[PDB]
Amino acid sequence: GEITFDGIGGLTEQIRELREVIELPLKNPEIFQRVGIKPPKGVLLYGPPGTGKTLLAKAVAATIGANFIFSPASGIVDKYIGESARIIREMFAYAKEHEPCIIFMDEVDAIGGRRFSEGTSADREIQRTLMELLTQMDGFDNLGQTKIIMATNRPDTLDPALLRPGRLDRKVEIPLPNEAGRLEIFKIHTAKVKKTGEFDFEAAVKMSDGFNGADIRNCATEAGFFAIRDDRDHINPDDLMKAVRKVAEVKK
Amino acid sequence: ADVKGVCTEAGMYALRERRIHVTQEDFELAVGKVMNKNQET
Amino acid sequence: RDRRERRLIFGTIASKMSLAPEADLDSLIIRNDSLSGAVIAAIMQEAGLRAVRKNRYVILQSDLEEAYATQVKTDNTVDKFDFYK
Amino acid sequence: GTGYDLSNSVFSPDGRNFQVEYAVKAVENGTTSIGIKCNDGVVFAVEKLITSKLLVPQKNVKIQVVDRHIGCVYSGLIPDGRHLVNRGREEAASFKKLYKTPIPIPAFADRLGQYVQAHTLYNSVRPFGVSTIFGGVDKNGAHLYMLEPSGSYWGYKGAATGKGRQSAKAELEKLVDHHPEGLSAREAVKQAAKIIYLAHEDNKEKDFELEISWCSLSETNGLHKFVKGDLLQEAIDFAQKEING
Amino acid sequence: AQNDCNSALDQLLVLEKKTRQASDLASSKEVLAKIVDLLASRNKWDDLNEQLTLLSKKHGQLKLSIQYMIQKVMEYLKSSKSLDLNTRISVIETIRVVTENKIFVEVERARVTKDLVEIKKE
Amino acid sequence: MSLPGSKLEEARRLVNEKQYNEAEQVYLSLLDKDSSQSSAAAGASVDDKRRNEQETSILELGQLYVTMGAKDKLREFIPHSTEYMMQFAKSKTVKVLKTLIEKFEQVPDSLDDQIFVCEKSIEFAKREKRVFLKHSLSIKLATLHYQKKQYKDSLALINDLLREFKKLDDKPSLVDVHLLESKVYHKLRNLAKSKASLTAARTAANSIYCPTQTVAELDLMSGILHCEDKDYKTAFSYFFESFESYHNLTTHNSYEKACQVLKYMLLSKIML
Amino acid sequence: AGYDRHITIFSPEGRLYQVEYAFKATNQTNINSLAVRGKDCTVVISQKKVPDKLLDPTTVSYIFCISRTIGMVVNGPIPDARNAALRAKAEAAEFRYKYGYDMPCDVLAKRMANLSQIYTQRAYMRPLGVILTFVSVDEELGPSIYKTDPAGYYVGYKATATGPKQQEITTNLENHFKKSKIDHINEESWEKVVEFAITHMIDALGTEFSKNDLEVGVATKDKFFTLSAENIEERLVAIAEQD
Amino acid sequence: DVGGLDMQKQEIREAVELPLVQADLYEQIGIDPPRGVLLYGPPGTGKTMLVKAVANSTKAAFIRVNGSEFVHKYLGEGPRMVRDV
Amino acid sequence: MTDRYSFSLTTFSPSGKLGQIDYALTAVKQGVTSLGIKATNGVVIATEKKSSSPLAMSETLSKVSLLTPDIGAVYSGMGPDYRVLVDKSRKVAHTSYKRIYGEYPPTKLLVSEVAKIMQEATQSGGVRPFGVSLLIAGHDEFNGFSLYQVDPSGSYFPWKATAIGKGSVAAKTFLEKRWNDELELEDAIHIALLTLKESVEGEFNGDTIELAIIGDENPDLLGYTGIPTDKGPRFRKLTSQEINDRLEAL
Repeated sequence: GEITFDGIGGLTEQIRELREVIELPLKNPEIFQRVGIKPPKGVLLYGPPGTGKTLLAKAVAATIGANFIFSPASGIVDKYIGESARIIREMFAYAKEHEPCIIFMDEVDAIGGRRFSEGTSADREIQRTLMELLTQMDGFDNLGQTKIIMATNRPDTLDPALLRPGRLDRKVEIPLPNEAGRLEIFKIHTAKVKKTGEFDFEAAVKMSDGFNGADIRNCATEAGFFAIRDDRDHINPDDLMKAVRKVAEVKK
Repeated sequence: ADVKGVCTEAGMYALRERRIHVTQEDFELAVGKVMNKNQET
Repeated sequence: RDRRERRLIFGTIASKMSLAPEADLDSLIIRNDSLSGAVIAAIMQEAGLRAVRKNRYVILQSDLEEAYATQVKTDNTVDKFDFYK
Repeated sequence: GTGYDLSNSVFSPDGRNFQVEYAVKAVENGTTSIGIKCNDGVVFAVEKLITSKLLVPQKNVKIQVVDRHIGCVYSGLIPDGRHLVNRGREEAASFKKLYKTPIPIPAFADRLGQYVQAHTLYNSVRPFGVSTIFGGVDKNGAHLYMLEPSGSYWGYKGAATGKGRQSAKAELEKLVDHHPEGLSAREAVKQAAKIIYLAHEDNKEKDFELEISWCSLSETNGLHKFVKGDLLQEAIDFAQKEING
Repeated sequence: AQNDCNSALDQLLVLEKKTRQASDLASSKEVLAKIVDLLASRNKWDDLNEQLTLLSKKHGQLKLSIQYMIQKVMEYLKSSKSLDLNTRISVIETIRVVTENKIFVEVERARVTKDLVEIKKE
Repeated sequence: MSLPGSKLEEARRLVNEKQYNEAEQVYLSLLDKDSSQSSAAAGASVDDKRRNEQETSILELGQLYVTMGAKDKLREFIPHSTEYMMQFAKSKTVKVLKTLIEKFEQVPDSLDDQIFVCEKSIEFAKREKRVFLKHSLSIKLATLHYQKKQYKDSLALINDLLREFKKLDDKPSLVDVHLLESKVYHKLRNLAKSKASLTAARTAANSIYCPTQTVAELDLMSGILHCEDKDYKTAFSYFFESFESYHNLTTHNSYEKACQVLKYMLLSKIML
Repeated sequence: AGYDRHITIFSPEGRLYQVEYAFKATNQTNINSLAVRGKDCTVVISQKKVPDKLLDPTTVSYIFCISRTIGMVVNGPIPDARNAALRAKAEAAEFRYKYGYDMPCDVLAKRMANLSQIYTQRAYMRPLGVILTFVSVDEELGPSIYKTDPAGYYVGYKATATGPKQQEITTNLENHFKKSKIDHINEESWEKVVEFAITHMIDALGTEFSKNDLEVGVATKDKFFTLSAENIEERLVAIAEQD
Repeated sequence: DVGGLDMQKQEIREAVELPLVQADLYEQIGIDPPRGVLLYGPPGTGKTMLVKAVANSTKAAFIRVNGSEFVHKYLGEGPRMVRDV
Repeated sequence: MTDRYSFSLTTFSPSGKLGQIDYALTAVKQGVTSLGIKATNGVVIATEKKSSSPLAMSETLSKVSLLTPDIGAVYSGMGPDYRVLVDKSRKVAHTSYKRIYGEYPPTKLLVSEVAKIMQEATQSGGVRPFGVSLLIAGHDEFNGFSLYQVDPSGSYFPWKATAIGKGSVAAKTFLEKRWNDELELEDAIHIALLTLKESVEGEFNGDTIELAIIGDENPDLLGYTGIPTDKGPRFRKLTSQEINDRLEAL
C-alpha cells in the first residue's frame, strides 16, 4: 500500500480486528487446524469510502507484502461472449498461484446485487458475475491462503448466502473515532506537518464531534492554508483552533 | 389437483418398500400429509 | 425448525473442531428459536473462529454467546419493536 | 422534498424539521452580536450597518431591555426579534408581580424557552429567526445564556451569533482562556470593540456603527446601561492602533 | 514474615502497572523471577502454590513467563517428596496452559503434564 | 428438631444410617405437624409449603414401600391423600394427582394393586367435571390390562378412548393409544390388525409435535412387523433409529428398553 | 387523509414512520446512559462532552430533579428534554399537593406516555422523541427503574441503558446478573455501586472517563442529589489500585 | 458434512436417487416418475452438499452447469453449449 | 394560534372501506396470543407477557387490567393505545354507575361505553381510532357470567369462546374441537393453558404467562372478612407458581 497502520492510528479497534483476521491465518494456519475449525476466508468493509475505509484496505496489504488486486466493477461486464466470466475466474486463479494476495472488489453491488424490481436490463450480467463468485467459494477451489475483501457502501443487496461463513465471516464496521482515537489521529496528522515547538492536540479534540479520519486530516490541511496565507511553514495551535471550528460549522 | 398429489405420494411409499401394487394403508397415509398442508396459514 | 431438528446442526458443526466437557448443548437450543439452518450454521462457524483468536482450544458456552451477540447486532437504533411497541 | 418543509406536525429523520432548518439560516444573514462574560459582569456588543446617511444613532439599536438589569441582543430577522422580547417582557412582568422578586437569568431563559419550543411542535405557529444572547447580573451571580431557534440553551462564558460568528468565537475562546475570563468589565469593552472590527471584514462592503452596552455589578452597580460617550469613542481608537485592516 | 508477603504483593501491582497490556518487557522479568524465587524460600509449599495461582487469575505478564515460573516451582516440589507430590496434582489441575492453548508450542507445558502422569502411575 | 426443614433432612439420611422404619416415623410426624399458612392437608396441622415438601417425602417412602411389601399400604395411601390436597388450592390438587399415579408405576409393582388405584382416581375426577386428566388415566389402565393379558378388556376400553380424542381434547394421547392397540393385536398374533393400527400412529405422529420417545416406540413396532412379515434388512434400519433416539435420551429411557433394542439390532443381522 | 408524510396515522406495514424516526435520532447530544439499582440506592452514570471552551459544564445536565426524591434522565435532544422536564415537574408538584403523596416513578411514566400517544394521533401536533428514565428510591417498593420511550410504551427494568452502545452495556449487565442470579447489586454503601457501574461503562464505550466527562446522580432514601466533579474524581482514582 | 436437514434429506433421496436406481418400478406401478426437481432457497447452506453427496454415492457423474454463463451476448456459443451439455 | 382542524382522518374509500381500520387490523395480527374461554361457570382469559429488552421484565408488566373489580380486560394490538383507552374506560365506569348508581356496572353496558369511545375517535378528526380489539370478560349478578368482544371499529359481538393474536383462526378452531357443551372452569383452565402453549414457542414459563379467571369472590378477595358491604372483585389472577403446576399437569 501507500500508507501503514501507524500512518492511520485512531481507527484502533478496526485495526486490531483486521490484523487478526487477515495476517494471522497466513502466519499460523497451525492453531486453527489443531482446534479443527476452518480458517477465516472473507472480510467485508462498509462505511463511506476514503474516510479510513480505503486506508485500512491498503495498509493491511503492505505489512503482509500481499499483492493488492483492484477490480473495477464496470470492467467485469464487457460486451462479448464469455469475457465477464473469464475476468473474475482468471483473477482468483492467479491469486492462488501467487498467494498470498488480496482481491479487492470495489462495489459488490454492481457485481452481486439481487435486484429490487427484478429487471435484467444489464442485470443478468449482474447474475453472471455473482454466480461465478459463489461457484469458486462453494466448489473445490481453495481459499484460505487466498483472501477476498469486498467493499460496499451500505449492506442492503448481499444475499443471506454471503453472510454465511466461508464466504464472508468477518464483517467489519466503520464507527467514528474515540476521544482517545481523535487525539491519536491528530498526533499523527500534525506530526507530519511542520509546526511551532509548543502545540496542543487536546484542545482540538474536545471541540470535535461527528468527524471521521478524512475530516481530522482536512483540519490539519485547513490550518496550513491559512499558514501559507500568513507567509510561513508553521501551523500554530492558533491555526488549528480556527481550523477545527470551521470544519465543525460547515457540518453537524 | 390435490387428488393427483395423493396418488403419486402413495406410490412413493410402496416403491420404497419395494412393491408395485398400492393399498388403502398407503392412501390414508398420503392423504394425512396433504391435509396438514392445507391447515397451514 | 423445531427443537429436535436444531440440536443436530449444532452437534454436527461442533464435531469437526474441538468440543468441551463444560459445554451444554441445551442452552444453544433455547437461544435460537426457529431460525433456519443457514442462520444457525452462520453463528456456530463464527464462534469457532472467535475462540481460536482468543487463544482457546475448547469452545466454551461463553464463546458461543459472544458470537451470537456480534452477528445479531445490527441495531444502531435506540429502542426496538414497533410490532406492539 | 419530504413534506416536512411546510409541516411541524410530524417527526423527521434529521431529528428536526426543515422549516426549523430554514429559520437558522435567517439568523446567519443578520448582523453580528456577541456577549462577553466577566468576573463581575457581562458586556453586550452589536454591529449596526450604515448604508445611507439618513440613519440616526442609537434609536434603531437592536439591544433591548427587559426589566432594568437584563440585556437582550439578537441577530437575524427584525420582526421576530421584537416579538420575542415583547413576550419575554410580559412573562417577566408576571414573574415580578407574582413572586415580588426580580427575575433570575436561568428563570428568564426557561420562560422564553418553553415559548420558543412550543412553536416548533406547532405547525400553525411560526419559528423565530433570531438567536438571542442575554444575561445580566442577579442574586445568584452573573450569567450569560444564549437561545437558539431550536429552544436550545446552555450557559456560556462567551457567545456569538450572526455573520461573523465563527471568526468572532475563535478570537473570543483565545482571549477568554488567556485571561481568566476576559478580565473586568472595563477591559472587556476595548476587546469587544476589536471583535466588532475584525468581524466587519466579513461585511466590508457597507459601513458600521459600534454600539456596546453592559450590565456589570462592580462598574454599573446592578443596572443596565448602554456604553457610550467618551468611553465608546476611546474603544474604536484603541482598536485602530492594533488592528489597522 | 509479613515483610516478604507485602514485598510480593506491592511489587506485583507495580509490575503489572509497569508492564501494562501494551508491551512484553517494561516489567523486568527479573522482578517476576526474583519475586517467585523469594517466595519459595519464604514459606512452605502449600502457601507458595496458592499464591502463584492467585496471581495467574490476573494477566500474569506473559504466557511464556508464567510457564517458566510454574516449571521452576514444579521441580522444587518433586525434589521435596512425600505428601508434597500429592500437592502438585492440585497445582497442575488449576492451571490452564497445560490443558488449553495460550501459546502452546512450548516443551515445558507438556513436560509438567508428563510428571503428573508419573505421579498418577505410582 | 421441631422444624420442617431439619426434620425433612434428618429423615432422608435416617433410612440409610439405620432403617426405613425409623425414617417413616419422622415422615408421618411431618404430615401430622408443622404449622404453615392457609388450610390444612393433614387436619391437625395446616400445611401448604410443608405439603409441597411432603410430596418429596412421599415419593422416597413409596420407593421403599414397594420393596418392603407395603405396596398394599401404598395402594391405600394415594386415594386417601387426594382429599388432603382437595381442601386448599385447586392447582396443587391437579399437579399432585397425576404425578402420584406415575410415582407408583415408576418402580416395580403388583398389577392387581396398580389397577385398583387407577380406577378410584378416575372416580375422584368424576366428582368434579374434569375430563382432561381423566382421558389420560384410562391410558395407564389399558396398558396394565394388556401386560396382564386380559387383552379383550384393553380392546373395549381403548375403543371408547378413540372416539373421545376425534371430537374432544388431548391430540397427543391419540398417538400413544394407536401404538398400544398395535401391541394388543400383535401379541394376540393378528398381524393385519396391528399393521393398520400402526399406520394410524405414524399419521398422527407427524401431524403435531410428539415427545422423542413416543416416535422412537413407533419405529420399534415398525421394526417388529418387518421381522414377522420378513425382510430384516429394513427392520434393522428402524432399530438403528430407535437406538440412536434412546442414546441421546440417555438414562431417560429404561435400562431394560435400551437393552431389547440393542438385542434386536444384533439379532437382525444374524438372521440376515 | 391521503397524507402520512405531512400528518401522523397507522401504517399498513404497521410500523409508524414518525415513531421509528423518533427511535432513531435522540443521539444528537453525544450521550450514552445507564442506571442501575443497588440494594438501597439507585445510581445513574451519564456521559458529558463539552464542544467548546466558551461553555461551562456545570450548567450542562441531562438529569433534572423533578421533586426532592424523584430523578429523571432524559436521553434526547435538549430543547425536547427540557420541554418534558418543565411539564413533568409541575404535574409531579400538582400530584403532591392533591394526593398528599410524592409521585411514583411508574405513575409519572405512565402519564407522560399517555400524553405522547395522544400527540401521535394528533394531526396538528407532533410527539416528543424523548426517552425518559425515571428513577428513585421509593420506600413503598424499594429502588425502582422505569423507562418510557416516545411511543407510549413503558416497562420495568432491572437496570437499563440507552445510546447506540446499548447492546454493549446490555451484555456487561447480562453477564453480571446471570452470575449472581440477582436483578440488583447487593453492595452495601452507594459508593461501591457507583464504582462498579463506572468499570462497566469504561469496558462498553472502551475509554477512560474524566471528572468532566461523567456526571453522576445517586438516589437515596427520601432524597435525590447529583454528585460533584471532585467526588467523581475520587471514583476513577480508587479503581486504579485494584490491580 | 451437514446434519439437521432430515426433512429435506428424505425429500431429495426419493426425488433424485430412486428413479435412476429403480426405473422399472415406476413404470410397473403405472404412475409418473419425477423428472425435474427444483431446489429453492439460498444455495451453499448445506444444500449444494447434499447434491454433491448423492452424486458421488450413486456413482453418477457431477456436472456443474453455470446457467448464467450461457449468458453469452450473441447467437454464437451459448445456445450450442446447451446442446452438448 | 391552532385547534381549528376537524377534517376526518377516517374517510370512505371506493370499496366503501375505512382506511385506518384496514391498517389497524394488521396491528392486531402483529400482536401476541390472547384467548378467552367462557365455561358458563366462569370466564378465563390468558395472554403472553413479552417484553422488548432482556433487561426488562414481563413479571413487572401487565396486559390484563381491572376495569372495575369484577371485570378484567385484555387486548391484541399496540401497547400505547391500550393504556390510554383503559384509563378513559375506568373513568366513565366510576362516574356514571357508582355516582348515579352504586351497583358496579353490568358487563354489556360497560362494553357499550368502551365501543362508543372508540367509534367517537374514528368519526372525529384530530384523533384516530384506537388500534386494538379487547375481550372484556366480567361477571354481573343479573346476567351471570359474560364475555364480549370489541372490534377496532367499535363494533361488538358476544362469543362463548374466541381467540385473537397470531394464528387467530387456527387457535379459535382448536378451541371448537377440544371444548364442547358445558365443561368446568377448572377444566377450561387446563385447556386454556394448552391452547396458549401451541401458539407460542421459546417461552413456556409462568413469569411470561398470565392467566386469570372471573369465577369466585372470596373474603380473601374482598380485603376484609367482615360482613359484606359491597360485592368486591370476582377477578382473580392465578400466581406464577399456580400457573407452573398446571403446565406439568398437561
